[PDB]
Amino acid sequence: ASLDPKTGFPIQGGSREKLCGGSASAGCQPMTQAASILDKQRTVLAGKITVAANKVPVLTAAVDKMKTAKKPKLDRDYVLRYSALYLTTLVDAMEQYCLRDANGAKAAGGAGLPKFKETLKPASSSSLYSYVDTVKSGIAAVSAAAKAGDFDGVNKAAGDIKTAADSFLSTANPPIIFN
Amino acid sequence: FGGRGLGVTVNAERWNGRHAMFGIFAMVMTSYMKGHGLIPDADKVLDIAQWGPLAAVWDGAGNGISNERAIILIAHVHVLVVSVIAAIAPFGFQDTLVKEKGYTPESPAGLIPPFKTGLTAEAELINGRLAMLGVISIVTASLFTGTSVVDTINLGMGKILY
Amino acid sequence: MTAAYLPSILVPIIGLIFPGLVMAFAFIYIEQDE
Amino acid sequence: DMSASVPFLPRPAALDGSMVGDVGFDPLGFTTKYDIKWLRESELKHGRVCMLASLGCIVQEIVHLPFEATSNPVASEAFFQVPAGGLWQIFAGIGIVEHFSNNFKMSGSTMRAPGNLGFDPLNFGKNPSARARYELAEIKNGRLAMLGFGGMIHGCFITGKGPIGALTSMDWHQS
Amino acid sequence: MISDTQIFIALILALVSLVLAIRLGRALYQ
Amino acid sequence: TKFPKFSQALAQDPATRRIWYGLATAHDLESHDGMTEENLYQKIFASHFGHLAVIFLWTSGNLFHVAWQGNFEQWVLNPLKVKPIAHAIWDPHFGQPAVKAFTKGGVSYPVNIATSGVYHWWYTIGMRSNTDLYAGSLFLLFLAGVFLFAGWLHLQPKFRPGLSWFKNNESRLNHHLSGLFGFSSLAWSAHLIHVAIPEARGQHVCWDNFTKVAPHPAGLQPFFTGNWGAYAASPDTTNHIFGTSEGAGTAILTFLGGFHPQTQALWLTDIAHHHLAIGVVFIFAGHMYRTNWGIGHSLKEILDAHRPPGGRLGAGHKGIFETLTNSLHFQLGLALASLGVITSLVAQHMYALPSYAFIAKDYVTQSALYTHHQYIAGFLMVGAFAHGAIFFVRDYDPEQNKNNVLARILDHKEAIISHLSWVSLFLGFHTLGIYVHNDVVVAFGTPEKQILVEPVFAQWIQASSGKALYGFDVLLSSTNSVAANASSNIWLPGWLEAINSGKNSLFLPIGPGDFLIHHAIALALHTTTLILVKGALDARGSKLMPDKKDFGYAFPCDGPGRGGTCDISAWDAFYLSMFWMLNTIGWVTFYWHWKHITIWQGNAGQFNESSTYIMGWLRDYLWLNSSPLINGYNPFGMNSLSVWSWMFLFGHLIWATGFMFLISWRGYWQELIETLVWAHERTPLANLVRWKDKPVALSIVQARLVGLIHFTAGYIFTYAAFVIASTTGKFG
Amino acid sequence: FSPVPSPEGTKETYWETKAPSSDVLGIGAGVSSGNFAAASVFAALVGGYCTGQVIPLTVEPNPLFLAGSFLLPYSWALHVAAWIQKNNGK
Ligand code: CLA
Ligand code: CLA
Ligand SMILES: CC1=C(C#C/C(C)=C/C=C/C(C)=C/C=C/C=C(C)/C=C/C=C(\C)C#CC2=C(C)C[C@@H](O)CC2(C)C)C(C)(C)C[C@H](O)C1
Ligand SMILES: CC1=CCCC(C)(C)[C@H]1/C=C/C(C)=C/C=C/C(C)=C/C=C/C=C(C)/C=C/C=C(C)/C=C/C1=C(C)CCCC1(C)C
Ligand SMILES: CC1=CCCC(C)(C)[C@H]1/C=C/C(C)=C/C=C/C(C)=C/C=C/C=C(C)/C=C/C=C(C)/C=C/C1=C(C)CCCC1(C)C
Repeated sequence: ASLDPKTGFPIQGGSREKLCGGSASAGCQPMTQAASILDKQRTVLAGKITVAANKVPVLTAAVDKMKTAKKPKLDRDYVLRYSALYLTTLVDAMEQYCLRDANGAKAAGGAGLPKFKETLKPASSSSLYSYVDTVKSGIAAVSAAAKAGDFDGVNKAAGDIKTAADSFLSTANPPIIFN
Repeated sequence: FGGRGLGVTVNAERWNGRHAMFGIFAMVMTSYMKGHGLIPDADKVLDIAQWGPLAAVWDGAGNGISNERAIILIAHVHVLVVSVIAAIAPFGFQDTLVKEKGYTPESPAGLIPPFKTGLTAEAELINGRLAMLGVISIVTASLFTGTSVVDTINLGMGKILY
Repeated sequence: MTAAYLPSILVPIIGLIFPGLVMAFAFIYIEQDE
Repeated sequence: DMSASVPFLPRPAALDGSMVGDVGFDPLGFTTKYDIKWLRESELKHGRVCMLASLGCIVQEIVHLPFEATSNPVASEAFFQVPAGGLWQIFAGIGIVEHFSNNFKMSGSTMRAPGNLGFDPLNFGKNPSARARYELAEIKNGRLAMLGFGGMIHGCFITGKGPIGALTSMDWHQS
Repeated sequence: MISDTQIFIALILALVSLVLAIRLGRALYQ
Repeated sequence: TKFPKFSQALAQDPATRRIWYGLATAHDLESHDGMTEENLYQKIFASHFGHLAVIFLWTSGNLFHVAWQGNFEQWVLNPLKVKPIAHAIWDPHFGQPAVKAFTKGGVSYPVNIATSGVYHWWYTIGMRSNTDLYAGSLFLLFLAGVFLFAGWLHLQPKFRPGLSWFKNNESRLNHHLSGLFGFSSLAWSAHLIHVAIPEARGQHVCWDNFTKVAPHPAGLQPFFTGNWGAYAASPDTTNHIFGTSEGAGTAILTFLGGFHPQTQALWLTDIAHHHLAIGVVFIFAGHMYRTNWGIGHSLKEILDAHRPPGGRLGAGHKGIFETLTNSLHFQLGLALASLGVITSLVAQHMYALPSYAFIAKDYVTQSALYTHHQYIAGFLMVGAFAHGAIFFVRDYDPEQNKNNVLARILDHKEAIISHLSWVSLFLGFHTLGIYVHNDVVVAFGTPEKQILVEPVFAQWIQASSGKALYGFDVLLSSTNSVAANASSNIWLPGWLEAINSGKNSLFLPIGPGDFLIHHAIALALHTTTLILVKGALDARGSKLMPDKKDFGYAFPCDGPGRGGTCDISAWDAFYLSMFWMLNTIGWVTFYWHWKHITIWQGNAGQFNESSTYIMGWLRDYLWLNSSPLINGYNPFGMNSLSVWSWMFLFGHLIWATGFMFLISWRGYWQELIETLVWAHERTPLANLVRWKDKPVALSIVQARLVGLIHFTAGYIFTYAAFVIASTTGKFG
Repeated sequence: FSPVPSPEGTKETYWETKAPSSDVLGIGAGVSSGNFAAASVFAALVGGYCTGQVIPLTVEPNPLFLAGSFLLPYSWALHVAAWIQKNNGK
């Protein structure tokens, strides 16, 4: 029913073990599954978003410890290495969910292997692309604060990422597929 | 070796059949038992101060086995001690887990044994195959649906237990 | 730790029952005439 | 002696002329390394899947079941916008059909004429010589449909339309 | 993090390796 | 009565010796009853697949346990401050203080800190999350199964290769050079260019996006134009923060030389260009031999034609082709000697030129990795000479080798063995003599009377590579030299920065203490070689046993006649050289570790003054660094070095127990066992229980093997406990 | 112990004469000693010239001078073949 905070795997059973012939009833058991391959890719992407967003307070809590110290330095390396790893992973996954949400099944491999000439609609024209823009601006803020030495700047910017990612999930309501 | 009734034999088939029927009973029984909260202090985490390092689990919260799990395990320990005593010192009439070495194997049933509705060996073997299949079925259903086995059993039975 | 129950299940089995069974069955194999 | 289709090459030993579909076309010597009964069984099975698949491509683009998750007429993209439980159900069923038809056999075990799986419920092969003509028909349409389905699926990756849609509107005025 | 289901996938595949290891060992033993 | 099914002589022994000997002979398939040459090569083929799967299962477990229980993601954020986790601890014998003492690493559970360096290797090659660590574990689980199935499959009647296949030397060499060595070096170049280098620069590249993410902005267009140097343009800046986009370049193929300034490791673009170049060279090499299309070389033709016309080598290599092809022990010896040298190169070049990011700041990992691979090297080097001895006894035919290089070796074996004897004694008398001179002279309060030889030859070699520390001003150190000017547009600027900073281990400064230990290491290399060469060359016969080849490789003795013949077999020289191999790797690893821990403290002068006498090694290395290790527990508590403190004592115990098998021999023990057999039969309630196998004392050869194993195991466990705990306890 | 296979076209190359038989030269068994000797000097001069032209190596080396530099070691094998052919009367 939701995605595990740290693992990003479908957690709740959804209380759906229906064998139900005739109407499939989206029986979570395989061969009774009503979910498309596209829905399953969407749940994987949403799981990635959950891992990244739950990791966002780790940066917030680490930055708070840094500021509290006897002498404060704002480890630019930690802040950047968080942004290079966790934060970029968030943006790319959010972009991919938008791509599937807008072009449709073509992004699921209908058009073939990922190519330099993607023959589908881009990640734009999505109602949730605005949230991707928020995270992108926040990544820039996180880097800018780290270069400047602003402890408060990193914390606020990470909070902006957390709100934006949570907002993305709520509007999308990603299908929870356990198969 | 393997001529004592061990391996893919009808003796092993019957014995595993009996254990899976008991196991289906035990899974239903624990589903009903923890659904109504009749396992005392089911969430209470055992203290290493009393039980020692066997009680440790390393789950981030509590770092110890829960009391429900320990109680289910002690129930299984009761039937394991019965199991050992019955294997090594069986009853006079009881079917033995191991065999004489020169015993005549029971004839394999096949696709389905003769429908003998009594307390018979045909009924025992049919129901044992069905219970083993049910064990697997319940496991796979719970794994794929994502639900707990206790919940999966309740839903399959129409939420009669809880 | 995820699936934190696994070490408390698998370590006694691997460390006690698994050697207890291979020693038991190896002894039978090395002490049989045929 | 020489190869009927490839005049400069010699005729492969394992062909012998008798076996249906032979124009001496085995340049890369695949018959020396593998049993030709297995190869023909593979060729027939490949061509049969391909005839089904090409027919599937055209007919799916024209018509589809009156349901959502079947609307998309691009074959490749249709594979993804559809319940995957159904798709695996087909995969399992194919596994069943493969077993029974081949009488639960492996590569050596399968060999029985190669490809004669027995699934001809109607009496089309009345005359055995008409059967032979139909055998030549079957392999020629199967070989054609292997290339034909391959062109359809790669058109669909390029054009994103499907077989008849890609043909009717092919962009003459650009690459 | 790794889910328990992911651990169970590894236990399935390592079980498949245990079955193949037995068969290779029995073939070597003759 | 049927356990040694491969040996009817052992399966009819009524003693406990049958169980021991059947286990120890299980893998010697050549000696098993009714073994043909067909079946010997087919069982080896399958058990090579089985070994391969064990290596893939071992690697998947290391990946899985780190993905599951490790702190890889936390370590990746801050790799110099976080200590990598190997796996978690679940031990029900622990007290609660032990559980707390091992709960380091930033986690809530007892864990073992990793000394293997796998965190630094997986980070450098691209791994960033736990989920691709686990994906790699799953792939290796699959690969282990694929190779388990392949092993079973090639034992099936239709898939069992013929001996003609197993002895196709030219086709196997063509494929192993161009495909197994060369193409996979090229494929590893591809991985770095496509994954490792982009992720070192902040850009994630995985299976999901690799086909739509170009390694280079220009992108496979300069390659197909000959504008190859456009791929070296804009290398990573010296301000680059590894793993991130700041300071990052776009180059994928460079020859900068030196170290990345922040990771202190080789550039990833140097490493990718290394593997591209090595891969091309190896693929060309794999086209040398004639297989099926009429170009190439016959290996038999090359060997037959290499007889120098002066006749100094006799018939030369005529008949070596057949000798090497038919003898698997000759093949094994060449492989182990070659492998033994490489694992020693790996140990030497990985501490001086590290490739993994932030390793060489992990002093425990750097020390454990060196110690591990030199010990592997010494074992491989002993095994090569042992299997050369097994070759001469078992597989060498003097009539197919008339006047070869091989036969002429055996014709002057006393010249070889006596000249090893002289050079060992020559090194030993004077190396020990100078050290004892220095000890006595330093003990009497006169350290200025020490004999301190400057190792000028090695210092001149350092200077030839550009080291500006000894004022030699030769070659690369010389500013205006043809050597220095030639490399100036490529690696010279980066290499001179790397070799003239005293902040790494590239060409470490050397003095009299380094001179003395190298001559000790020379003494131990020639003395180990002496025992092994004497074992190989006297294997077939000697003057005591001129028919020694009729008895095999491992036999106890020829009895007390002719003066006594204990340890006369070729196996016994393996046994004796194993002590000298352990001694030499001790001298090597003691030297490496003391030289490094003193440098890592900032006190290289402590090694410089104390290494020239043996009391400096005893008090300033063994005694001084023992204290964190032996205080891992005490009556005042315990800490996480308690396990190494216990392994330390454990190692002293196993080592000393080996002395019992090596000093006391069989006759004493057989007579005790006869008094124990009597007592059991005469004791009531106990004689109801009877042995199936008559209890006997271990054999003469077996006790040598048991004592050697205990000696060796005690040696390893003690040093590993010391080298890890002393380095951990000091952190410097 | 079993027949050791060699590729087809394997011939005997063991020699105890002044020079090996011309068979050790492979595809060059019929080339004259004058032709190897002139090729030997040519490969040495061109190989040395091409090597000399790129001794300060740059990020843009001329690929013909790199390829032409491989003629210097190739010339060593050429004069050995020239000595072999001269002493076989070719
Ligand atoms: C291109 C084709 C090809 C390839 C890839 C292989 C590959 C292999 N063959 Mg060969 N083989 C071939 C063709 C091929 N074969 C042919 C044509 C024949 C018949 C003529 C044979 C006949 C044959 C026999 C009879 C046997 C093999 C064996 C092997 C395996 C060798 C053991 C091993 O893993 O070493 C792997 C070696 C490398 C990866 C290279 C060596 C690397 C060196 C030592 C140093 C590398 C250092 C480098 C820095 C590594 C860093 C590691 C990292 C941690 C940093 C290997 C998988 C043996 C085996 O194990 O059977 C299963 C065996 O018994 N082969
Ligand atoms: C500290 C321990 C130790 C020492 C010093 C030696 C010393 C030696 N071993 Mg032994 N060895 C040892 C342990 C030791 N081994 C162990 C544990 C084993 C395993 C069983 C072996 C196994 C072994 C084998 C198998 C071989 C050696 C060989 C050698 C020689 C190699 C070094 C050399 O050639 O010149 C070094 C020379 C010396 C160290 C001699 C010292 C000079 C003396 C002390 C002069 C002092 C005179 C003085 C006045 C005497 C006073 C007496 C007093 C009563 C008046 C040398 C004699 C090899 C050999 O003999 O080849 C030639 C050989 O083949 N050793
Ligand atoms: C045997 C028998 C019976 C039967 C039967 C059955 C099931 C018979 C069904 C036979 C079928 C399905 C034959 C279909 C063949 C397809 C072909 C030849 C097309 C190739 C593609 C081409 C030319 C193309 C193309 C295209 C390209 C590439 C790009 C596109 O943009 C455009 C374009 C269209 C030009 C049964 C079992 C009932 C019983 C009986 O007792 C015996
Ligand atoms: C030394 C040696 C000797 C002879 C030669 C040799 C062969 C080459 C060599 C090799 C040795 C080798 C290669 C040895 C290899 C040994 C290996 C790979 C052993 C692996 C064991 C894994 C187990 C028991 C996991 C089982 C998981 C289970 C049952 C989970 C199940 C499940 C869970 C809960 C979840 C999913 C559903 C179910 C199914 C219910
Ligand atoms: C016992 C036995 C019986 C018979 C059978 C058997 C198995 C074969 C045998 C075993 C024999 C065994 C076990 C034999 C073991 C043999 C070993 C270990 C040989 C080591 C060889 C190393 C060499 C030649 C290094 C050369 C480096 C050079 C030239 C560097 C040069 C340089 C460069 C390029 C760079 C730097 C500058 C300089 C210095 C100029």
